[PDB]
Amino acid sequence: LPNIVILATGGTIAGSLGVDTLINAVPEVKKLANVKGEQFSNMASENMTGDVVLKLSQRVNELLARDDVDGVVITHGTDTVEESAYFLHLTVKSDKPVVFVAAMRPATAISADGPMNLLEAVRVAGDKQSRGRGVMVVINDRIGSARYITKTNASTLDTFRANEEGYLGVIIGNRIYYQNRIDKLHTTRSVFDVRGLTSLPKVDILYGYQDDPEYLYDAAIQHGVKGIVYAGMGAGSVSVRGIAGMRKALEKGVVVMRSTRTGNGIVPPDEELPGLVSDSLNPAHARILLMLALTRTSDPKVIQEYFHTY
Amino acid sequence: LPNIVILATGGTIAGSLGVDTLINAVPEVKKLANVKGEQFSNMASENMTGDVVLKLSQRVNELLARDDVDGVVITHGTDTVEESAYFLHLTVKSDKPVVFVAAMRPATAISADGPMNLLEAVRVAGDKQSRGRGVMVVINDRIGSARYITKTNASTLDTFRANEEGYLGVIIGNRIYYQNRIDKLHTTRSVFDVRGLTSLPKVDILYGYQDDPEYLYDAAIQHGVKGIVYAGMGAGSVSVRGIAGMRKALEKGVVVMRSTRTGNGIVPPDEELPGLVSDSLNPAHARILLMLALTRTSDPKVIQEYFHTY
Amino acid sequence: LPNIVILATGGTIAGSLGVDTLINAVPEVKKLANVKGEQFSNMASENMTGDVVLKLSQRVNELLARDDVDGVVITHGTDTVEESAYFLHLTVKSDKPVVFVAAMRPATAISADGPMNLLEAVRVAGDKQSRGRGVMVVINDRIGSARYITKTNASTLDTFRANEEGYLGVIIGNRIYYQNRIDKLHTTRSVFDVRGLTSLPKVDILYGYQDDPEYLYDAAIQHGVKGIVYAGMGAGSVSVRGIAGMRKALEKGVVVMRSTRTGNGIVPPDEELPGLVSDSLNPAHARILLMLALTRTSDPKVIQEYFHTY
Amino acid sequence: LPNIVILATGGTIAGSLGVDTLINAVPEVKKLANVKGEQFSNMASENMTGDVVLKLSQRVNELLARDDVDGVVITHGTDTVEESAYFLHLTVKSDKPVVFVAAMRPATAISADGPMNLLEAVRVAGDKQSRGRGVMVVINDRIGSARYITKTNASTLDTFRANEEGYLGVIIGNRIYYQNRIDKLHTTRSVFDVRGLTSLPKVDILYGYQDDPEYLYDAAIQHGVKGIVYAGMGAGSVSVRGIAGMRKALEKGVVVMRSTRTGNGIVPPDEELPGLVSDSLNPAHARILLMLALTRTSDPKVIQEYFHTY
Repeated sequence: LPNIVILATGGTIAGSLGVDTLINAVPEVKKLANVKGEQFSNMASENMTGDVVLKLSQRVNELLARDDVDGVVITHGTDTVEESAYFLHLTVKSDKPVVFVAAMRPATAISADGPMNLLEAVRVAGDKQSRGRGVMVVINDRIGSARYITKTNASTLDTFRANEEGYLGVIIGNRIYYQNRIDKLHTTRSVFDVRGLTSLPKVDILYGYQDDPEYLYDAAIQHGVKGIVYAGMGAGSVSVRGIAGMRKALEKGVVVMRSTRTGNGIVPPDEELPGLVSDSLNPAHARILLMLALTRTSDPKVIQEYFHTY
Repeated sequence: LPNIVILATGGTIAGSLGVDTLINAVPEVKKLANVKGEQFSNMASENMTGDVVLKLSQRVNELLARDDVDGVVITHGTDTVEESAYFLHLTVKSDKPVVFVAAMRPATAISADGPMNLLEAVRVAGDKQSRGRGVMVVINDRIGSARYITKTNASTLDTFRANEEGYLGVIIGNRIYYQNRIDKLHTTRSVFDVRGLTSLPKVDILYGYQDDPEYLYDAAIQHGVKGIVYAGMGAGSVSVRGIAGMRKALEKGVVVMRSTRTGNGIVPPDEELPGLVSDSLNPAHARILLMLALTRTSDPKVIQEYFHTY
Repeated sequence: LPNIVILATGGTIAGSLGVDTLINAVPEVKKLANVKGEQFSNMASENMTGDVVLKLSQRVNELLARDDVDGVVITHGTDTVEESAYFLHLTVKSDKPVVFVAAMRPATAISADGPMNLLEAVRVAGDKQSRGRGVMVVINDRIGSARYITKTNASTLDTFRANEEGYLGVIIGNRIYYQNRIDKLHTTRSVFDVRGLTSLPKVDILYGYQDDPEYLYDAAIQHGVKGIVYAGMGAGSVSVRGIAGMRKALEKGVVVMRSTRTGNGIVPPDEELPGLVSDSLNPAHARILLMLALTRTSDPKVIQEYFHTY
Repeated sequence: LPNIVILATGGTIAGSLGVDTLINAVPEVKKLANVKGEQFSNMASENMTGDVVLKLSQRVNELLARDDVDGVVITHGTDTVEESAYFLHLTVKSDKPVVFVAAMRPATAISADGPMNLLEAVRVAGDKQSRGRGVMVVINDRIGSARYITKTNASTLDTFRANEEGYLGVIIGNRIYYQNRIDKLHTTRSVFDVRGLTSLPKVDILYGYQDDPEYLYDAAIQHGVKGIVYAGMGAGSVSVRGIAGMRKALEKGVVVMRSTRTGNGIVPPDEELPGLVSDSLNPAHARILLMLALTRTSDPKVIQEYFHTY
């Protein structure tokens, strides 16, 4: 049996202490692997901070470096699991399976989804075929790449999707079907190393819409953000106001990253406009990447290249 | 043949002034109806402003009250057309068709989509079956409701979609197939009358995400916003910093609307959280409804109901 | 509280007879209404037959004509529920809610979806706002119209979808949100009355695909089918072999309905091809409408209109 | 510049002789590569036969074996392009790009899509990064794997999709963005060799629905089909009739493959039922694979393994 450690970052996703009420809630899990529960942190994912995500990443790198650990499963709130997951997707230097699992319904609710999600997560974490596939998010019978997956619906069980990238694999009838391998850098082939890191750069996200305010750029600049991700209109389009706001930020050495608020797609290069473009990274993902990029360089050209390859 | 007035708000979406380059680029349109072209404004949809959308709404109410006008087609940029169309969805007091048409590829590009989207738009605007359906957005053989449709992809022609609500109808083989009638208030049954208004209450949208800063709330507040739409994590989840920013906003007379960044779904009521909830209006749609709501009242009970019924 | 009759057609979708295991498995249901359980039939939906669906339709018309019955919930297998539900969509002459509920995971499975789907189904059936919406299929927090909904995936819980038409509504946080009203004929406004019928005209579905054989047409014909629904390539495209098979069918009194295997969309009229076109009814829905149509007439002009209006 | 040969299998997809009217319709193509037009065959894809697909596969293998050919582009009707493409996906022993391209609108129609599709196809065919990605189908800015892509809508421009597998890459702003590499065997790592093959086994497809006829199995058996692909209900579910029909076929040495009519998903193994299961192959794909499998063996276990790895 695989040795899999399950790290909890909040309350239980299955069962009625903490990561243990969970490990007991689903017995069948002990047939897939010899599990070990660890309550790494404990809060609503909307309260998950880069500092904790950074600790989580270091903890997991540490665990995976040992031979008595075959893979890691992380229970996490669904709201920002995509942010936390993409962070480790870029900072865990191991081919060992790293699976984030979440639930849309409380563990006490009727037809709660946590129990089946955990089981699937553990199955995927211990399966030999799961190696070297980057960080994954398992829920609702699907396996999504941390780089593509995102919560697309506020409240439905099937919320996680990668509309244009699809899923890596699915788990049907207790069998894992692997469909794709993502064509991007990650985990073992990533330049973002978190060994010795203590904090991350400040990157805020500004929305683009009709009449968007130029003053929020100022506020961001005045609070010393090292980077600004712009959840732009359409393909990162910027209004005159947003442009004056970006030009201003670019003078102060702030890195401007143009993404989209649409939800999917490529924000293509465009020299007529300020900042860099996010490729197919959505705002939440673009922010995690922009931060890690800055722990390496401030060179606009190198960062752009990261965004086209990570 | 129907009398359709084509209103342009930017450059031409068909052909190589402006609204006439457009009307002559697709002669086939003169077969579906008698068209008159009016260049209402001229700028990229990312620079379209509430003040102008306001004038558009009045210009459209004015045209539709005329016996020699059976419907209106409005060419608009794809980036914010959902904002503008929804604005008119709530303010045009007529059952005559109001069809916004856009184009994802430049008029002079290879396989430009504008010619066809315009033809379908005119056909929809002139069809007698199109009456009383609310404002529509026509593009890529589909007819979406202004209340549900949104640009889901940055650069694809099939970008417009209402994942959970579908399309009101479609146009295949030069024929309109009507599938749905939205079960919401709009146009002739809407209480929002902006006849005479010059400016609308200021509403900003703040993003929800790990480490989101309280200071962005302080900034919007200090600049006099009257309402803040929150593109929250998951179902309008708020961090301790966003909650503090929301309470500060409430203590300063700013109305708070909790939406979601996910892109789809329902943000449910939560007695344990501050502010109102957006039902299924995404951030961009929510901002439009809240602005209009604030010209009428600041009563949270009343505004909440608007968001459950419009 | 509403009076809801739960009709079972197979085993229980909730709990560990049959319809009572079900009603006692989800006590919360007794809170939404007063339920009476009736085991109508008992077999897997892949073995559900037109003759039984016919009896179900009459049993449902019978119950709904009673003042002590406010609505009906019908448990059914997921495999052919779209066929059965659409049958009742066209034959139940009542505005009272008729909600089919299914479950993708066995009742005793980990994270079984039946308990919740049943609760939502009962809530939808009993809500006063649910009247006059046509037959509904409730599962996975969604309410799809019997006319558009279809099982799009073999094994996932989110299998039910109407890609182009969306859901009539959804159930989030124990609340129903109604998004659409289908713009089609059904129930109280349907001409299809099957009161008293025992058997329906025989209709087969033949697939369209490279090298498809003419002999399958000969076979259906020789066995006395009255109608052939063609799950064609693309927009009901036919090969020279399928055309020959269709002409043979026409020369033998079999009505030909051209649909599509793609899974979505409109099959448009084509004067240059044989047979009728299915509008946007998929093969399985088309078969149901054609059978019912044939109990009324064989007039192609009339049947074509049914397919554009039901 | 890459040397790319464009093989036409029908009329032109762009422009107003044959593959030449097409090569002239889009000049920009000559900037991406030194192209050579060849009219391989000439008919409506719904009339495409395995014999021709087999010739096409041999022709392309022959072309790719030369150094003066860098990649191949095949214009094809949209109705069965997925069948033809999957065939070469399994029989072209080269890492050289093989791109199938199609158009949904006639080349003379307004906003015809062929011109942009061709250009994108050629770009993808000549780009060095496109090597070893299996056969691809380019249309509507998307790059889909022949193994996953399918026509999901009868008439819309965005019809091609792999709902659960997503696209391999997309082409936005004249730049190719590669997202996934499929995790299946194909082209250079495929055991299906067509060198010397003259014909393919007979495989027909039978639909599964309420009241499905057992006689079509007999008809298929009596016409000597070597294989039967079953577009089953839900997850390849079989009614009593279909089971008697399969048992009958299994006695006569016919290979029974259970797929689904739903459109997506896994048909899982199930020993309680007859035949083999198609994994995530849809009927059209399962038929192409079943035929090629039979040109190698009739062993039920080896064929099943093919279906879980190809």
